Amino acid sequence: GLNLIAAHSHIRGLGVDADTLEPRPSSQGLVGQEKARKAAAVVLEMIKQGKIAGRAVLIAGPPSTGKTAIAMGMAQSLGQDVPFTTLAASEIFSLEMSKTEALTQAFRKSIGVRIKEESEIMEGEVVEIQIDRSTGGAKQGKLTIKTTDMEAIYDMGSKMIDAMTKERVMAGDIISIDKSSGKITKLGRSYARSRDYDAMGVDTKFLQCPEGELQKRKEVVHTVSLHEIDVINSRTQGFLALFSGDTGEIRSEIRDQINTKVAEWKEEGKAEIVPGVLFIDEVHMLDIECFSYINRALESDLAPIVIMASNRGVSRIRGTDYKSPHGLPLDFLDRVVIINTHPYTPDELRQILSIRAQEEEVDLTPDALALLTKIGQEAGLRYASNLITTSQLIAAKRRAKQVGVEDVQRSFKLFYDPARSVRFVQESEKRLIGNDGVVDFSY
Amino acid sequence: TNIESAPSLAPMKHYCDVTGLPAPYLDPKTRLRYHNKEIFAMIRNLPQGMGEQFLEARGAHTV
Ligand SMILES: Nc1ncnc2c1ncn2[C@@H]1O[C@H](COP(=O)(O)OP(=O)(O)O)[C@@H](O)[C@H]1O
Repeated sequence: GLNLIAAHSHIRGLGVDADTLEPRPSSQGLVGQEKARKAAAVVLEMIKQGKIAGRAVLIAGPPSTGKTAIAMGMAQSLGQDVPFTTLAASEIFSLEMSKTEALTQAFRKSIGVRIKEESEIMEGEVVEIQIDRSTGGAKQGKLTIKTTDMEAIYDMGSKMIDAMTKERVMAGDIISIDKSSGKITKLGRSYARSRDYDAMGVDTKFLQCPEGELQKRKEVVHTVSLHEIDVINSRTQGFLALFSGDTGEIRSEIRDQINTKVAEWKEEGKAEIVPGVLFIDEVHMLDIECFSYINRALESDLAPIVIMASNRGVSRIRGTDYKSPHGLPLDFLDRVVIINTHPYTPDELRQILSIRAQEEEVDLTPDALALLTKIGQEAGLRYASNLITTSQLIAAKRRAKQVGVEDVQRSFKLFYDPARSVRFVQESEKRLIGNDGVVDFSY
Repeated sequence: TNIESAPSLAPMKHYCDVTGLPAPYLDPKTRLRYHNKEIFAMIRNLPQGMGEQFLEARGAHTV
């Protein structure tokens, strides 16, 4: 489909025993990281429980240690029931809005208003439409519709006859009508009438006739974020800015009104509030102004849980000239509990490579899997994982049905790991442009 | 004067000719009004003369 195979495609969840929060040694595509997966599951539990507001969790550990994978596993194990917002910290440096506004909108996106509503929908196959159009138009008309269980005839009001003519509704068409709006969606063409559709090309699909009553109440459960309500109220087509962007800085008094109204809907029982998650990937790309805003944004009642990942050691905080762990100021780190990811053992690399060789359509011979495991220890999990794809493509060039050591050796030879890449750089320093701008082009 | 009433101009509500419950549906074949598919199932397999009796209970007829 339109989803291709990607680095996290094998992550199907968090892989944790829901009855105990005990991490299974592997399941759902996660291998090892047990203590981190347990902690992320305790966070997952209190996300679903909703009662706790505005806690920040940092996931800290070396690169390629499963920090994003654990974040993806939580998103896959929350699903649609909870808003999940993913933010690269690079994203808030907008030219449309100040970074605290962008960071506000991200917090607003992570709280859902859940609104439960009903409508009568009428659905069936058009048996015939008569419209007289009596110079003039839309004067009078009759509609016959059937399911497999019933047939009925309707006199149409004139603004419904406009809708029918607007949708060019025809005998044999399977339609739904939402009654209160009066919109008509043509779900398809009935197969029994296929002969009538002489203008439709042979690529046209057909459907069986609907089933049950012509009319029923269908309940829709909308969830709309606080950010969407904020943007809707900004201007006469405010929602149109939810797509194009081009929201301004939304005025604070609009948000404060909306918070009061959402508290009314909660107290009136018309809506539920559904606290989500904001995941800030590589949070160290934020600067000292951002962290100061976050500190008090987390103290709001309508704050999500915030989950964060950092590669960084003791490192220079952006927008200042001093260093702190993770590159995060200690005053912010005071508000944050930290989950650590550790490096993988060779058998865990073997398992992750196996899983990655299941998600990609690749057969590894046992010696090729052993060699990729050895390469994974020497050159890192990510590089050996990129040799999997390379080896399959080389094997297919030699038309092999399974990837052999020869294909992995060709991969290792053709594509350098980071360490050999650095060593190549440390040897080529006269041909590569130095930090001084100096370079020699002669042989 | 003994001439003393006229029809209403309001639109009348629709009730099932069988069970008297409210009727969203009018059957185009027999012109009986019916509540649901269960009553439509009996209407379409009525004994041949019975359809005109359900109409006649509301003074309607085919002729
Ligand atoms: N415990 C694990 N189980 C399964 N796959 C993993 C695990 N850890 C890492 N991976 C995969 O290996 C790659 C690197 O891990 P990633 O989570 O991106 O590390 P980081 O986020 O720290 O850079 C990704 O494709 C990820 O899906």
